[PDB]
Amino acid sequence: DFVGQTVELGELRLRVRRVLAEGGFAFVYEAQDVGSGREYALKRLLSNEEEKNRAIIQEVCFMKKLSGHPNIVQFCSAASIGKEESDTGQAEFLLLTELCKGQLVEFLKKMESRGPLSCDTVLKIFYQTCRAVQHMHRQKPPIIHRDLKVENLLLSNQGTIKLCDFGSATTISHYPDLYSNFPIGEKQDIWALGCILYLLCFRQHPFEKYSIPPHDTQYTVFHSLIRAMLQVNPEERLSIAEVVHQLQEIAAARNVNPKSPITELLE
Amino acid sequence: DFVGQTVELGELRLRVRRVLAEGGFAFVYEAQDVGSGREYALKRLLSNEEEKNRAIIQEVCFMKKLSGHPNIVQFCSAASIGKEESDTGQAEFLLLTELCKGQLVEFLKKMESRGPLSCDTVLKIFYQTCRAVQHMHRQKPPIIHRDLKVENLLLSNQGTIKLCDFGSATTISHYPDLYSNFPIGEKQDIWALGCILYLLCFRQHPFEKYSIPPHDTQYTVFHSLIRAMLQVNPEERLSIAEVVHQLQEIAAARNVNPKSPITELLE
Ligand SMILES: O=C1NC(=O)c2c1c(-c1ccccc1)cc1[nH]c3ccc(O)cc3c21
Ligand SMILES: O=C1NC(=O)c2c1c(-c1ccccc1)cc1[nH]c3ccc(O)cc3c21
Repeated sequence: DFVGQTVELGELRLRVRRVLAEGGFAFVYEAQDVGSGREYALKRLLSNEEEKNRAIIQEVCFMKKLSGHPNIVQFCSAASIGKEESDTGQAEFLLLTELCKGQLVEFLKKMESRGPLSCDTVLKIFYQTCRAVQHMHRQKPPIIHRDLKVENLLLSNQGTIKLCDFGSATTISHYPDLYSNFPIGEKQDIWALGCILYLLCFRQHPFEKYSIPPHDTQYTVFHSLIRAMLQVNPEERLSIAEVVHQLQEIAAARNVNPKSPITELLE
Repeated sequence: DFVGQTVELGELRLRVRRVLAEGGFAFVYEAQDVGSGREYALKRLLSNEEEKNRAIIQEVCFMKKLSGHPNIVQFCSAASIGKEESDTGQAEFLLLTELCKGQLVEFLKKMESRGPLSCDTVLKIFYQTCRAVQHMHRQKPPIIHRDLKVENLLLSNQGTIKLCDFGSATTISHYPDLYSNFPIGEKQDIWALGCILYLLCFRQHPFEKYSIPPHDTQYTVFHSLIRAMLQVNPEERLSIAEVVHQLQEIAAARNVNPKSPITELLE
């Protein structure tokens, strides 16, 4: 019962059109700036606790830092209203970002009945997702996502993948700006990406030991990258640069621009 | 069975004299540089996991950032050795700091049999501890300790309080260097400090609702600060600047330099 309201956010005046997503912490809404007609995703996060406050501001900071990359949703603005000032009786945080076309799974559902995904489509989806995570892992210190899953991936208005969910992410604070090149979590993200790749090819989750279908002749080109990302030993497991590198070579060999629109999800 | 060993740490060569503290993650040792004869605390942290790696490096970063303050142990150096190179079969992190005289509780035990602590001694111990936490809360972003307890407090060679345990601490990463003055955890630290003050005066923990003794004529000057730090509502609860400010005025009124040595713990 928050839809219908027009909300002030800086110099913006936004009509809350409908509910895109919910869960525990928060809701996300489709919103439209009344005057300019531009559309946005608006996440509204309620807090009664300083621990919630900290998690919420950390998510905003991560979104701010990662913005600008073609495969991360664009951060537009953020703002709050004190609990004394809201009709929740709670602190409200407002986070305004790029409105996407929808969740990637919705589109995968619809493609699915028309049969397996083209190798090329799998390549584009996976590369674009790996580029977004590479962007996080390249930060100083690296930002570890920790909740990579296909359901959280979005498809942008241009048909490219957009990573949006930084509420589980973490890294080192007050990092000095002495020597250190230690893994601090990246490799759990890679495992997660391995599951996504498996899932895109074979349309099930590799766990709940895994198994690439023994006679698969369509996604064979991905098999060794899958196994490499699903090494149980994390030192053996690939880095994101090791995954991206291989994805670039696969792309160059198939004459595919892997950052291009995934127009087959848009038909 | 790590005591006896001489360990290399940069250009330092340190003899591991004995075990000061242990627990889960780690051990802390008394160590002596063979050549210069200077003494240190040496914490050795074992890791088989990237999550442990991250927690460990975060503790080191916090120690680095907070160093220089008279009431935080001084960070001297840090270093690692890969799991392939150690006789644990695990990554080892070495953290070298100021060797203190001992834990504050040891000294409190010994004072205790000689009767209540002077108001002045309570003032010095509490102020000095609050100055260390103020130093954390003043960082940008603020560093939240989250495990303030009297057992973790140390007494320095000069007779002043030294805070050392930053393994539970946290704050916001990739903080932008837009507006925000939200509590993110400070107030739970203040509650913890309130318990410490109560404990120093009345030699028991206020919980496991609390109760300042109804006829106390010795620590009356602290009573309203206690209640103020133990507000159940965290917006009502004082900030560290609000606590330190009052402690300065109490000190000025009793003609006490509250940062001076606590020479009565040293008799
Ligand atoms: O930024 C977003 N743009 C979006 O379109 C979007 C966003 C987010 C989102 C927004 C802020 C933080 C985390 C997720 C969640 C979202 N769940 C969604 C569910 C359906 C949908 O069409 C879009 C989103 C969505
Ligand atoms: O830095 C320290 N100097 C110390 O004297 C010290 C330190 C620490 C410590 C060191 C690194 C990280 C966290 C705690 C723990 C410690 N437990 C201790 C227990 C007894 C003691 O006499 C000293 C310490 C001690």
